[PDB]
Amino acid sequence: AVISMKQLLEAGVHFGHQTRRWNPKMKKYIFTERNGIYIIDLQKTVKKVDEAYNFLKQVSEDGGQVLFVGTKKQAQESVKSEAERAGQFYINQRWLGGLLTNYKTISKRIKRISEIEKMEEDGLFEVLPKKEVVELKKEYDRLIKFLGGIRDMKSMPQALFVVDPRKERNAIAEARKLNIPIVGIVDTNCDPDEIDYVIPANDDAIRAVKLLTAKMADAILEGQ
RNA sequence: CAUGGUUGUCGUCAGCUCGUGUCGUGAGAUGUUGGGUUAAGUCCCGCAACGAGCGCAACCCUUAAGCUUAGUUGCCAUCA
Repeated sequence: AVISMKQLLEAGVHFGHQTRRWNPKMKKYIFTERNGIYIIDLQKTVKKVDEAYNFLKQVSEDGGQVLFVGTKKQAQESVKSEAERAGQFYINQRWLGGLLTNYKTISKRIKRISEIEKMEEDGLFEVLPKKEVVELKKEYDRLIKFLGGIRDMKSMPQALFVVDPRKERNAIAEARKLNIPIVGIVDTNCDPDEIDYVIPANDDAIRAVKLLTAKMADAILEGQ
């Protein structure tokens, strides 16, 4: 669980935004404010970095899945790696509009990634012309562009770890409607009434993301 | 102007929607808009939509170069 401040504030984590762009409900987590920036109150992280953690560890261990979502350039990588390295899912490109709520339809396009990779592992690109084949090989990269790291999810993920719950808000609307409790990294500048286990931290420094998202895949590795 | 069948027309114009999801108190919207391009809702990219049907194109004829199979009634190079 627990993290040590010194790596926390060496990681970036305590920064924030301009004093103009700020949300009055993250006023409990601020600390001071230097040079137009707000500055976060790590000691409220460090109680909440873990309080997220040993919710993660509990949930991996009863069979849960845990969708990682993050898409802002900082996140797309450090979520694809660490979501892998514990065996969960993730989504890096467009959050396709409507995959949890409209799931029944977006599945069928997650099982047409597999009607196709069974046509080329057998023969059959010979029987079909070049004007019916040049198609089936970039309808394989659209459907893999977006749905790639999710193609082994059959039911709604139990929890969900979101990285920017303002760029991401398309998703949170969907989870908060299916009741899928969210864990997420709020910057300043964002709003915690929609989320369940907020992590008051930074949001732009790549290392700030990966460090924190380092953990939450540790703590599904271990309670497991 | 009680019908069924057949037929012009706008017009070969690029349209006309549906499931499921979301938005809206509702009628409705979205998708179908947007940056581009195309004869073409034709294609890419983006995007609360994700896909699908009828159209569009192509599969059909007849035209413009050849190549094997064939030589009457067609053709007449090399000969009377």
